[PDB]
Amino acid sequence: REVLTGGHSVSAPQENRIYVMDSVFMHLTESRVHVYDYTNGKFLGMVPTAFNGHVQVSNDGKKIYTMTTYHERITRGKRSDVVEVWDADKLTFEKEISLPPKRVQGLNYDGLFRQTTDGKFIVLQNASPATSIGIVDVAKGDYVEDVTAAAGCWSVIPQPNRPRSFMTICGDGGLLTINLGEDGKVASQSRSKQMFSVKDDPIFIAPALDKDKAHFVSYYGNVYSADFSGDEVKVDGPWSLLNDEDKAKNWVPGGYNLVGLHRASGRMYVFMHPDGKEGTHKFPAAEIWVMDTKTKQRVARIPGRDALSMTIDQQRNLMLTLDGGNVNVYDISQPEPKLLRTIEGAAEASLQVQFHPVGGT
Amino acid sequence: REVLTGGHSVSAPQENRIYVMDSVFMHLTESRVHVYDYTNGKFLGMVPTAFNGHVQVSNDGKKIYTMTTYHERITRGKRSDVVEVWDADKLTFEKEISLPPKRVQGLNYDGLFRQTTDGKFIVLQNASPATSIGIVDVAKGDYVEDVTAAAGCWSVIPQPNRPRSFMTICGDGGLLTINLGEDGKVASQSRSKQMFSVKDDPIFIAPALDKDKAHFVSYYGNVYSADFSGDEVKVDGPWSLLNDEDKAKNWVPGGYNLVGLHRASGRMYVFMHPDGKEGTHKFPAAEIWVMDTKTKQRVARIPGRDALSMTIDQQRNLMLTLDGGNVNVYDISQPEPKLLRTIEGAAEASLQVQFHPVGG
Amino acid sequence: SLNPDLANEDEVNSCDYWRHCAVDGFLCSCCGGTTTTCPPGSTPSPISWIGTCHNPHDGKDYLISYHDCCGKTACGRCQCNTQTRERPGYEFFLHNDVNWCMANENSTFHCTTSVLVGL
Amino acid sequence: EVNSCDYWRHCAVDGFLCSCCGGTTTTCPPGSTPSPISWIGTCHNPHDGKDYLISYHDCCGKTACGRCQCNTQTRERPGYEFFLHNDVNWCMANENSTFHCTTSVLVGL
Ligand SMILES: NCCc1c[nH]c2ccccc12
Ligand SMILES: NCCc1c[nH]c2ccccc12
Repeated sequence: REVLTGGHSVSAPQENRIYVMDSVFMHLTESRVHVYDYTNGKFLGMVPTAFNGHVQVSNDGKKIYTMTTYHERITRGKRSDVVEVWDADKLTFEKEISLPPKRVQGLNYDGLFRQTTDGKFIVLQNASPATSIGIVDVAKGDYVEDVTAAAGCWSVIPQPNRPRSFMTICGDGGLLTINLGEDGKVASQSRSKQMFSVKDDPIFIAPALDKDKAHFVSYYGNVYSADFSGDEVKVDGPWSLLNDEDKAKNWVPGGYNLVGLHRASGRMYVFMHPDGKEGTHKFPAAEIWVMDTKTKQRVARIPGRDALSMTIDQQRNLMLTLDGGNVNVYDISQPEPKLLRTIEGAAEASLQVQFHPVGGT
Repeated sequence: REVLTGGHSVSAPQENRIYVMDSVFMHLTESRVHVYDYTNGKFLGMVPTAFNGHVQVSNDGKKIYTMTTYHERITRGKRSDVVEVWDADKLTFEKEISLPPKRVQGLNYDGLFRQTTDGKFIVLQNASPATSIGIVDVAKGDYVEDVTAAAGCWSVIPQPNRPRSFMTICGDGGLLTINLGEDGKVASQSRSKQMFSVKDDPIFIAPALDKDKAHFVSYYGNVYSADFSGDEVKVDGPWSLLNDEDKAKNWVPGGYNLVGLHRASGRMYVFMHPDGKEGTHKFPAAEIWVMDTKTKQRVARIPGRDALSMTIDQQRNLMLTLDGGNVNVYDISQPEPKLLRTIEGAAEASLQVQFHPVGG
Repeated sequence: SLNPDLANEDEVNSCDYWRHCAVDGFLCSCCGGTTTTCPPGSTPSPISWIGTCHNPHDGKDYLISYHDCCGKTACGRCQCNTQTRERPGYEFFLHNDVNWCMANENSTFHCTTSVLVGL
Repeated sequence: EVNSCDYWRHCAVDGFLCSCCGGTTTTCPPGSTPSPISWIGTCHNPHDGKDYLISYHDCCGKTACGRCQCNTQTRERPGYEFFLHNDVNWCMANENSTFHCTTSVLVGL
């Protein structure tokens, strides 16, 4: 009567999909991506990612990229670090791209595994523990070479106003910009002036990323900016997120992927908690603050639902937040966010959620 | 100035150690063995066992044997089914033994991964899904025999009174006995008469194993026995675990590794629950019943603590029970078991616990 | 009652649904598939354990085939462990304590289901 | 007290305490290998009132211990100050990079 079949595509359209990167820290060799429909909370499928997987969706929306580590016998034998290309609609494996055995192993900050604006290169963090940036040529299915200029730096911030350029944060408190050639090798580079004091006002690595600038928040609740509208990056700050009352109750940022920018309005979203002191920079959000980056004033504050990470969709005016296991969906078309729903049990140990891309040319 | 070091041995003596096989069913590719001290509940170490590991300790107490499956890329690529030999004191990997890609993938019943009494051969269940028994020669590190005569049978019951003999339960309701030669190849075999009706009174596979006989309980609370004091196994039963009051409340056995035998007394331990009916054969224990296998009568009953699996240590007169996550330790030196302690959170999803062997 | 796709999703996703009477695993219908389709990127087992379940809606008894979907790691959702008419491994194809993905190209178990074979 | 996340020496542990895993504060559980490299934390000793350097070496080559998970962040800094950073696997350069548990090794003042 009935016959069980495979070969099926994900049941909901791409524009409904989100990706919850479950580290499964208790069993970190069985990390996976959980695919959910944000419109109704339905579980749609998953992609296995072995030991401490990282994930992104191709800018064109067609493929899912994962990065992971295998060994021949898991806890012994030869190491293979790889990028894998998966079909986004069938959730099937297509291609493995070999990496040098030094891809970053760590929690899922966005900037560890990114791509150029044009989608042509995957750009990833290496640590041996010496740091460099790895470049993967998507068309060729090849590793290009290490960006050794990025030694002593950390994380990848693509420049959305150029096809194959990105920046990284360096130990001198400035930014290194890398411009790739068509072959994925470094064509040119430049280093900014000092943006922030590493000792006195360290910044969180997560950018609030606009098309031609990026903002960063600090451990003490200051904001720094990098303008890359020109070939040379211009840096500024600090300004404070905090008014007098805020300072009196020691409000400071905290989380992992803890900020976001709504590009059309210039609204910046930040997880914040009171009673800040040394050691609280990864505390869950007591609140989300919504800052106008032009006026440099807060325009809203709402309950944080113990969130640690977020992401913003520019095309549908949404923000997702994530507390490690549950995902909250917000409408951010107005200054005050509105909670639409919560997806309970989306992961066991996730610090990263991402939308399936829509548009974005 | 302190220095971090490796290379250390397990901190408690072998005689204190138990092995909790955690399937981690929610993340079955990261199954593992957790090693505990039963005397105080201390976590001593662990052995990773990849996808659905099985485990046993060598009869001489020196090594841990695991059985598992790998693939080149876990969820794709070539399959490798293996036995691994680990040092018991250092909890380090020593050797891989290749198996054909048909080792049983399934929950951890004892009888799926055993060894001969003399410790020279590992005896494991295969399913392709056609069933056969595989023989690994420990000294050589090789898979040496595939017992296809055991097709249609399931699980391995070693005979403790012979060096390289074991039995398996067959679809005819009888037992097939295999006697291995010193090369690990079949030297002789025999089939018993029908012991139980497969259709009308199926038995649980878990034996209550004595030196020269084994007892089995059925889905309806009967007991069957296999006497292997001779070369030919003699079979008998049923006798009922149940008296008339028991029958009125529909008591039946339930669990996985659900029975055990205290050899010095002949006491058999069985997990039981009331309100039995079709489909309740894996229900947690409401009670543990203690049966005198010579008089064929119950002697005691105690609360079951929702246990599912057990094991017995003869020389220290102990019984462990396991509910999936927690291990209960009992003194069984007297007919009524006495609860000594509970080890909470020993596993996420375990249906098998075993003592370190101390007899040599 | 014979067509889960027409039924209430919460009804078919329950361990108590009549046709799930010997399921041991995660229901595929909670894992991005349906009762009769593997979630994307998982492969049906060509072999299975079997048995009958009683349909209380129409009063008839049906042959059910419990195929797994394979080659992805554990789904983790809607775990069931029902045992009506289930028997040990000496009645192998009635037995559900084994991985029915055991003969697939990749034996990693993702989810299970209950395929209606016939009366 | 050493098995508690609040023990003073554990002020920048992000991981499972090896002392709950069959090891000790300064020795890996059997069959796991120490990382040669580590992040460092500066922790306040509540007895003498002085700050000490604590080297957080991971133990490697076995799967996650799962016991006594801690996430403390005193003086911890992001990956642009790499050896003060604890959101990475300090087993990254071992023969096998699978992370088992973390030790808290006192270096000195
Ligand atoms: N030292 C702990 C680093 C860590 C936190 N979460 C993770 C996930 C994957 C790998 C490392 C981590
Ligand atoms: N059909 C599920 C079989 C099963 C139950 N527990 C297990 C543990 C490991 C492998 C299979 C199983």
